[PDB]
Amino acid sequence: CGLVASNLNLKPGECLRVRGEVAPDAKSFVLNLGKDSNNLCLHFNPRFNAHGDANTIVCNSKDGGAWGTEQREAVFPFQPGSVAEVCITFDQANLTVKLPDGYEFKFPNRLNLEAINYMAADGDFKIKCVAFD
Amino acid sequence: CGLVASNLNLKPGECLRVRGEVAPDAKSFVLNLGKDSNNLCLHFNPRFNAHGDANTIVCNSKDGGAWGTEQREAVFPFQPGSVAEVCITFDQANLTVKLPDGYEFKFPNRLNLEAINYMAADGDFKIKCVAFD
Ligand SMILES: CO[C@@H]1O[C@H](CO)[C@@H](O)[C@H](O[C@@H]2O[C@H](CO)[C@H](O)[C@H](OS(=O)(=O)O)[C@H]2O)[C@H]1NC(C)=O
Repeated sequence: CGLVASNLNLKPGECLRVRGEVAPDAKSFVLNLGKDSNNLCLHFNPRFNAHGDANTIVCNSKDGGAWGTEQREAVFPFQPGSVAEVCITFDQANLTVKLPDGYEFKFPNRLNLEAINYMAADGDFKIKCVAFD
Repeated sequence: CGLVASNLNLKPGECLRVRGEVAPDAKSFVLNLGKDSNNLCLHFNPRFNAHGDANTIVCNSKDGGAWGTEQREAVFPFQPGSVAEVCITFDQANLTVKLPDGYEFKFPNRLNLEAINYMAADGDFKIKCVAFD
């Protein structure tokens, strides 16, 4: 599928920066973060037009292989056929997803993991560089 | 095991840039490139103080879990307690490895892979940035 990375050992307060390019005719791309594939503290899925959603960011969690309750945001700062950088961090309370443009999204830390060791991109999103700063 | 990456889909003539921090007391580190843990087109192992070797870059291949013929490099452009970057590309003849001070050596591609989809880092070398030019 798309890029998968393990043993990131990302601790709270630390910054995970991902730069990638969006497909010209993109429907949906996702960035998954957590312990492994079945334990996602952050399912970041901007939907241009997929699953009945149009220009909407759908965030969710997964614990023990089971999806949590979807959270949906108002603004949709992503554009098809472009480069998008995302900076990700987390506390004991929230996952924080920042964009350079000034957009900042938050998602509740439902899994309360000690660290982020997993990252995947199952969508129309070709990762070009990943920084662990 | 350290940072492991899958589904890289690196085609011939495309660059893989890895920037990281060499530990102050670094003994050795490893960069594994190929299809999986059993199939490596490049085993890149700079040995500062490991296996009786000192300041020697050890290169090898792994095919079907079987190590190929080991090749060592004369020069050693790595200093412990510093930041080093490695740029790796290939064709179906050679792996090209570029080192932090302009040094450049080739390693035979003895697996003839259609693409590199697996990277595994280990040892005294914390990754900071992985790019895919
Ligand atoms: C009731 O079915 C579900 O409806 C919601 C509301 O539109 C859909 O969001 C949901 O689609 C799936 O959402 C999850 C995240 O909650 C994933 O993004 C999944 O994509 S993927 O991981 O397979 O790529 C969406 O298909 C939909 N279906 C399910 C299975 O919950």
